[PDB]
Amino acid sequence: KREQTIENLYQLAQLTQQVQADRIEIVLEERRDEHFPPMSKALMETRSGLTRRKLDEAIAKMEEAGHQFTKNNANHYSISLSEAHMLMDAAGVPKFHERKKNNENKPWIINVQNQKGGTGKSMTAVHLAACLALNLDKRYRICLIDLDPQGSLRLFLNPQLAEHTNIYSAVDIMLDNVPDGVQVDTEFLRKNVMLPTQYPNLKTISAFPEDAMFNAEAWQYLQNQSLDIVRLLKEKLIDKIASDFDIIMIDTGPHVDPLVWNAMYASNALLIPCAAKRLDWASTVNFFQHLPTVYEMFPEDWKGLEFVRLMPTMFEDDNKKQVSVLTEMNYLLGDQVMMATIPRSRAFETCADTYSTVFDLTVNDFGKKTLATAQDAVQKSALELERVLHSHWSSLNQ
Amino acid sequence: KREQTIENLYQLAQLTQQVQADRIEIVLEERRDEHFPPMSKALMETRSGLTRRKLDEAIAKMEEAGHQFTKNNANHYSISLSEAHMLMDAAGVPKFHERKKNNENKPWIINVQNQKGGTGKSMTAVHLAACLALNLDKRYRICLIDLDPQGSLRLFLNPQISLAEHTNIYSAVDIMLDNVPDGVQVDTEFLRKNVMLPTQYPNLKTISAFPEDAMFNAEAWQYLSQNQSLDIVRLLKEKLIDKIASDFDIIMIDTGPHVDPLVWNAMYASNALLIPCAAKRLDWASTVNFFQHLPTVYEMFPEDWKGLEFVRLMPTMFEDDNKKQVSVLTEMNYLLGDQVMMATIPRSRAFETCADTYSTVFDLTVNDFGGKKLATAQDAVQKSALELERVLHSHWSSLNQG
Ligand SMILES: Nc1ncnc2c1ncn2[C@@H]1O[C@H](COP(=O)(O)OP(=O)(O)O)[C@@H](O)[C@H]1O
Ligand SMILES: Nc1ncnc2c1ncn2[C@@H]1O[C@H](COP(=O)(O)OP(=O)(O)O)[C@@H](O)[C@H]1O
Ligand SMILES: [Mg+2]
Ligand SMILES: [Mg+2]
Repeated sequence: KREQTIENLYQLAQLTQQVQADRIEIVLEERRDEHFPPMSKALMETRSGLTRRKLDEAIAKMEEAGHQFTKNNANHYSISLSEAHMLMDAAGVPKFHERKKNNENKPWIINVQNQKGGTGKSMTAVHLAACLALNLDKRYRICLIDLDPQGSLRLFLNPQLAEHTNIYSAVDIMLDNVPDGVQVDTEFLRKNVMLPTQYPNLKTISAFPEDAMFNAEAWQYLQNQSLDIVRLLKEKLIDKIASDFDIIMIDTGPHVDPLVWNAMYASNALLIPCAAKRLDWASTVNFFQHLPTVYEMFPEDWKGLEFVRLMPTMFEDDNKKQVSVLTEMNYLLGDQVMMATIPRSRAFETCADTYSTVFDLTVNDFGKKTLATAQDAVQKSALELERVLHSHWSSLNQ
Repeated sequence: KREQTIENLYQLAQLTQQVQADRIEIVLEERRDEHFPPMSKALMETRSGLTRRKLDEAIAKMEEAGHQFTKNNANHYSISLSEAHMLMDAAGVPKFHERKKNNENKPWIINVQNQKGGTGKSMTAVHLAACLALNLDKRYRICLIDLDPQGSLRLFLNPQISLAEHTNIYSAVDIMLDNVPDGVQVDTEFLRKNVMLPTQYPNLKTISAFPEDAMFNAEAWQYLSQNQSLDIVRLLKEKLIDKIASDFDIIMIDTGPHVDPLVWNAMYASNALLIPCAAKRLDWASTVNFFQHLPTVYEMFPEDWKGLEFVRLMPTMFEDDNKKQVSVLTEMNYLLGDQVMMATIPRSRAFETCADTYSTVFDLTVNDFGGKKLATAQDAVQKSALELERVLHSHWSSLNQG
């Protein structure tokens, strides 16, 4: 009877093989067509350590080259992000990475990981990446790798004609899922992987559900006792891209797989976001218990993890239970927990509903101050993270 | 170098070993907080298949006894769910297993599975379970096993209704890994009192899931590497399903978006396969890749495996007026017809309200909006459930022998 069933499933596979997924078509149907909110002169001045005189001089220098800015009959300006990066390049700012002693720097590889789903992990990741990409004084080179096959990071930072076609994911690069005749060159990685977003300096390596096969073709393969699978992501992707980025951030998902193991091995920093709820905190501490027993099995040439941080998410701040849970986090493993939380606001629910960040939204989408406070909270969290990255940076170069 | 990091991690885990997870406290904080919407003679007839005369005679018999019914603002009676279950055995119609026409049935082990998340398989599972439980005439003994560590099937107003006098509450993964007190043995009574919990549907029991269960995969990752045995797929069927089949007509396993050794357990234990897939394009393509991968996995299973008996693709979130989605649905029906189910599930706002309120379309009323939309949604769910029931009654005697 087993024969009949296996025959029937093989028949289903043969009947349905004819349909394949066109990734370009999927990305095209998921086009952004929303136009990132343009910045006024003051918003430009706050996102970029620039005085009004320097900004006016930059506008003059760029206008002398023919480029025409967008202002209204009362000289209110609507500066796009591209114009904002050009104003920095046209202002003489050394643009962090091009200046001294930081010119020779080992890039940060941050792994956002937790065993519980429904804690703002995937959302904290995109918000952190965007908010760091909005520091126009430094203009960090940021890469966001969606390592969750069920991830939607390709929808929040939508990648981009029909002559730079066929986009491969991280897993695809791990399995050499490429034309048999192509090289693993960095220009290839720059061209049809690591696609640009509505932010000029922030690239995303998108994920697709078909990536899940990696685990299936590795769970059965684990009969071979390899325990070298963890080297795949770092040896096949990161080392080929680390020359181009200052910060790489990896969004994994709520599980423990060979893929999440790759994310752990390639990482040199670990970020653990967890909601201030009792169930989420208990699952996170079970994750804590589990983490070292697996990290030991990693090969000796690991030497990873410069620092580890717990990021409280969805903090209600009026709920006695949630504040008590946060105080427990602070008492048990303090200073390893972050001092900047991310609140529960209707703003982030709107973000999830519209597949965008609070920085892609406008004040007229719902709630006036309720968006300003959300953006300021995300900025405080990103600033604390930046302070931690700068503190532990020289220790990362060796 | 990394020695200091691993010592730091061990100190992180030691600093926090004190905080445990009280799975009784969290199910009590998740109490139902409301009752099932009572039925008013009409729903009773439609669900029970009873004539108005027989129903009235039975309720008048029950009223002359110590029991008294209850009406609403209008004198029409407003009977609850358990009151209707009592009406059933107090009307003459036996339970499904009580009917001597089939008393040695191998129960259905239906496995809902697809390596694409967000295609609405969990909602399909909970609604199928609730609707089949609402067949008051036959009163199937149904068990909904949440095998998704991130599953919330206990939440969907399927509350593990249990008085505060019950010691613990274990998941299916806990029973598989023998994660119970040391002295006790896993008998049908232990599973009955600590594993399968009441749901507010008298004929439906639920096995809960918790995020900690995720670590099962680790318990296999080192098993599969240092040992090429593949005997972990037997854990679900042998440690739980076999010791539990004596109490259920139907068992539905909700799995999760992955293909894992836990999903392997769900596949090995199943005798029926449901593949819900949304009418979206990339959903259909990922389900097709899943199809391509499936037989190469099932072929690795041990030689003691009595097949699958049937497979059904369940379209979900169908938008009815979307040209791309209707094209995809017609492609699904054309390529593997007779194996794709006819009744689909719309993209109704009623299911959005369900996901917002953690309920089923049979639990909430018209006031939660709409109105006609909920009626059409629950009618569609009932139609799909009747189709699956007709399929089950067909292929049943095929596996009653094996
Ligand atoms: N800061 C926040 N405030 C309010 N709601 C949030 C916040 N972050 C996340 N959410 C909600 O919780 C859900 C968690 O999303 P996600 O981060 O993808 O979870 P996970 O990372 O566990 O998959 C989202 O759908 C969103 O609606
Ligand atoms: N018919 C429907 N109409 C509207 N929304 C739906 C419908 N069916 C499912 N959904 C939405 O899709 C989501 C699917 O959730 P879930 O079933 O847990 O994912 P998975 O299918 O991966 O298990 C739900 O949150 C629900 O809000
Ligand atoms: Mg996520
Ligand atoms: Mg699910």
